[PDB]
Amino acid sequence: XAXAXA
Amino acid sequence: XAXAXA
Amino acid sequence: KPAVSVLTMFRYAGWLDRLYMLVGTLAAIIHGVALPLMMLIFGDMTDSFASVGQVSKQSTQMSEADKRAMFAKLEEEMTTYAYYYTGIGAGVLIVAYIQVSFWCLAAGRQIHKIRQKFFHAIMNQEIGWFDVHDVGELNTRLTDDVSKINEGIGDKIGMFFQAMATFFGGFIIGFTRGWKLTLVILAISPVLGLSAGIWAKILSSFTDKELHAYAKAGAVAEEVLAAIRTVIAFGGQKKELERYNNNLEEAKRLGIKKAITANISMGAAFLLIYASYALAFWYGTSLVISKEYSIGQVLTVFFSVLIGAFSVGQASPNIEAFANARGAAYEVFKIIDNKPSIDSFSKSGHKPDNIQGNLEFKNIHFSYPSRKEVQILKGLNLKVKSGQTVALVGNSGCGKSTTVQLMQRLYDPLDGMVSIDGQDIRTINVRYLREIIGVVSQEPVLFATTIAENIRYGREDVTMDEIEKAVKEANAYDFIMKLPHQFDTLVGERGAQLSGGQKQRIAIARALVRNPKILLLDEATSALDTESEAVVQAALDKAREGRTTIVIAHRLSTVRNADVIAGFDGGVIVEQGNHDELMREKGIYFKLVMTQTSFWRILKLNSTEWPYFVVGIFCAIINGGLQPAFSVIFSKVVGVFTNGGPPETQRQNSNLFSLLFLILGIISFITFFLQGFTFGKAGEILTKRLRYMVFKSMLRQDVSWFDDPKNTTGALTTRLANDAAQVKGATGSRLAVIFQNIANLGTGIIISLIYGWQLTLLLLAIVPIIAIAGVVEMKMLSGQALKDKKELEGSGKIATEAIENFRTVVSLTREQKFETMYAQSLQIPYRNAMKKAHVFGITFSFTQAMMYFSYAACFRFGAYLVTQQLMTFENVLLVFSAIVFGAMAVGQVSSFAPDYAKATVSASHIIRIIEKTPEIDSYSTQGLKPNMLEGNVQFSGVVFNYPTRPSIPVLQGLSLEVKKGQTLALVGSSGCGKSTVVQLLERFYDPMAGSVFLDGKEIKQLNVQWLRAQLGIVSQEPILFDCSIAENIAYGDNSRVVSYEEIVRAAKEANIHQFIDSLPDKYNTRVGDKGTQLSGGQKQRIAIARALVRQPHILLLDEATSALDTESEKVVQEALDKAREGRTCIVIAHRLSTIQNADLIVVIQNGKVKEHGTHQQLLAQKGIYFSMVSVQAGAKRSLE
Repeated sequence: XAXAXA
Repeated sequence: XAXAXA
Repeated sequence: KPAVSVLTMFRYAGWLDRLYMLVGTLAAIIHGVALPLMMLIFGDMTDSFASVGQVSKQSTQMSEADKRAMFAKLEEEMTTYAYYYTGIGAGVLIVAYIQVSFWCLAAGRQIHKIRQKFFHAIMNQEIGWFDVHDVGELNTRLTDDVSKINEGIGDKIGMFFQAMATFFGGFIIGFTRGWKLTLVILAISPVLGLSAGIWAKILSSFTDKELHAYAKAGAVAEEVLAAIRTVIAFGGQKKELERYNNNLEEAKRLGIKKAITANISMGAAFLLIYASYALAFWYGTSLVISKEYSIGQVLTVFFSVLIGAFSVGQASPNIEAFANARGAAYEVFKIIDNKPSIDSFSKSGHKPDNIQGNLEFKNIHFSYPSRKEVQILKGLNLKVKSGQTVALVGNSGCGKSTTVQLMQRLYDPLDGMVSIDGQDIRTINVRYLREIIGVVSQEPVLFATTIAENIRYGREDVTMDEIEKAVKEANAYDFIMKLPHQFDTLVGERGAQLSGGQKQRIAIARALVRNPKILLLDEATSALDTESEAVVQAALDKAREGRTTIVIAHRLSTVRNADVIAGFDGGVIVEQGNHDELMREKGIYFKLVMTQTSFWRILKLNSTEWPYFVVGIFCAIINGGLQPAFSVIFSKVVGVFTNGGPPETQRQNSNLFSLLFLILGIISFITFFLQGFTFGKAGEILTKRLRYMVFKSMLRQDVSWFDDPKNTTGALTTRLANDAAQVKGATGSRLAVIFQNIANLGTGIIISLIYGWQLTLLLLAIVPIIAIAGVVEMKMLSGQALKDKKELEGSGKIATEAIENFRTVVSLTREQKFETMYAQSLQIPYRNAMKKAHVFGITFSFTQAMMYFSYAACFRFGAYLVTQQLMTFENVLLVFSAIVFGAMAVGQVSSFAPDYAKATVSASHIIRIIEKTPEIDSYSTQGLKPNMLEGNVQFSGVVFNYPTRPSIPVLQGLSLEVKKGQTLALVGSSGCGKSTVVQLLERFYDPMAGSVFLDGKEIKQLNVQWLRAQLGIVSQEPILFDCSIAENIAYGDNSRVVSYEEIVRAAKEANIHQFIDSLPDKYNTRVGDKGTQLSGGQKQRIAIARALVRQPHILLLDEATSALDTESEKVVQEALDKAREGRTCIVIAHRLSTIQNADLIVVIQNGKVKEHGTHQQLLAQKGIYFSMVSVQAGAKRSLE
């Protein structure tokens, strides 16, 4: 939830 | 992975 | 439990397969390493903006000067990074395709071989191997296990290695960029890992283990709907509904408890995730302020490591996939590796020429593979001369058939030898042996093809001329030629079902094309009509005369012409010789000779609660509004830190964020638990309302509906549980999540849109495309899945045909035929599986490449055009997050789609079942309720056909009259005609024509309940519900509670009191098999008690003594006899000796009363009743 995947 | 971020 | 070696499983992969697997797993590992490298550059981007972010704010003096160096740095850097990203995209594209394609190819190529080899091995088994095994299990084992194997060696491996690669690569970059944050996160790793796994377990609850909590109600429901006629008769529907309602009442409470706990759990898990996630980052900032780490490095290691962490979690499932595949491959390969003794696929042994057909069985001991339990053949000696025909006879054991069994070498004998001509049968090739022996069996089988083909299963090479001569020589030519389509007519289990003799003749023709030297006929004449028997017998006789023959049957009409007749006793050959000799012998043969001579209307039902919804939606919208706030912070955390300028103010600002970062967390515990609790409690209540309204309406329906084969107790309870279980899921969590997700994307998109100008408008062009591109892929996956299931369904169908009838095909050989047909069947799915790999790869790579290319357009437009303007990085980082997670939230919309569909299909039935109304409803308060006690019964011109079977009428113009206080005995030839009276008086049905009265009023206009309230019904096998026997006796009268002394009196009248006072619990004892067991006598006496506790004016005894014996009949008959004589009565009981005292006896014939009158009058007359009595009476004397 930023940019990777979270 | 549930919903918050994992 | 049992498993397989890793190298043995892949034994069918060679040459190109291993190569595919290598290049595939290689490309997979590349694909795996690809992602964490993406997060690596992402830190370098941060450093670029960070270097300028600090210097830009550090000036506060010159402006234009910052328009030169900064923009150049961003130019070169951003261009480099974008170039790299674009570089990654093509890579992931190619390697993805390579990976999935190659692995799928390998899988298909192998599985094909697996199937072929396996089926071959199946066909290669000797009969003894089949005798000990279930064929259905074996075929299903084929079709399913090969599929498991397919799932195992499939692309799952590529995914596994790719995951392992992301894991290693992620942790490599993580460690190398810095050691501390990794270890810290490795302290975080167990914490979070423990939380997420539990969360997933909580979500999966919808599958049915649910019985443990619910089944208490299901038990009531089942015994009720099983007893439906009894509860109908005694009209205890309100009570049963009450009980069910109470059980539901408990169920819902347990439900809301589970809801509370589960919601708390999920919330807590989310909190732990939040807290750890934030904590690690706070420590990160704490490390950046020390200038030990760069702000971007923190991101890089954080995300790389977390990626690496979850890779395991998503890696694990593929292990189980490969794991299950080995275990499945075990039992499969076991059959393929198994080498039999008999073979018959072998080319070996002698193939003798000019066989005269001199057969001898020498000292043969044998047993089938029931083994030591029974030995059927003890020793033996038999010869049959060339050209002769021997007939085997026996009383039982079918040791006769054993010889025909052994002569085909289906089994090799325990001891002894069977010798065709001079040579041991085992020296000669099996196939040739089978081909030199023709066989005709009691039950002929015909595979499904044209007649020609079935005749062609005699020999693969043949012409219609030979078929013609073959069937004509079997005299089957006429019968088939009269048939349409000529030789091309269809035969089998489905379609064109023919006469047994004709099928037998076709079989004889098929056997005749075989042109065998040896002929084995086993009871082929037996189990067939006498007329066609001679027709087929002519053929059988004509099938001989060129051959030596061993024949076995139960009909001695065909034996006389035999050259030698052979009797058996206990497996021991005894009598042999010509007929006259055996008759002169006066032995076993002579003995046998002498012996044989849009529905929102359901949403309107949930509208019962106006609240509990608005709460959850408002809360879930606030949660939806709370979700992107997480992204806004993370943006400004890295944003202010990037935009920091003077450092002094940063530390405090980053620390106040990480606080707030958690603050949305704790508040997320409140909102998540709420929207889960409100929707949960709302789910368990309507489940009570629905099941209560469903069950109720199910007791409304009459017997006509319950007699329906479409509706059975199990099917009703299933329909009862499922739909109510299903509608809850649609009105449940899913909806809340959807609202949460649209609120999420909505707030996210508002924020993103108002912050980034056209930055967001851009993404909204990209994101819905990759999402829709994600859904369409799943659609193609299901399409190819369904289409593939249809093709192998055809190849599995020819397998079932082969292995079910197998014992026949082995006799005819031509297993190679089924090998070939099976192969040709498989060939189509094979070429299909080749295209599968081509498609699975493209759709995968396209979806990956699009996500990577999308990520390029992100920072490229975020940089350049946007960043050359005054628009800033912190907003860019915000928008990407917000939008993309809005999307990944939208994904759950697609994921949750099928639930509403299933729930709609399940919600379709549940309204219909309520809205259905009966012909006779027990609930209506209408009807007369007469004031006059005394009953009579008038049956007049009644005609009745059961709604289930409107073919053979049970009643035609039946007419009866019985006054009060006198017994009406009812005798009949047979059928429900005797019972239908009792059924119609209870008014389970209204007759087709005619009418029935009681006090002279027509019951049809009478109140149903009041009608049934006056009746004393007692059935054959009385069903008692589980509860106090006093409650089973008190079941006789409802709407009022029965007194103790009353049920005592009723128990005294029924003569059951001997038991009730004898028991330890007495009247409070439990019966119905849950707590106690009783015999039929006690149960019946109880039925009598509940019958006469009602104080009916009409007793109805339906074959009460049906199941019973000895003194029980006496005492129960005593009770029943005592029960009547004070009331109107109709007794259909099958003991006519007990009817000898009756006021009126009535003999029923074909639905019309035939004879009627008092006993001595019907006895004075000589007719049906006299015969009825005469046959059963004195039979006791015959018994003496």
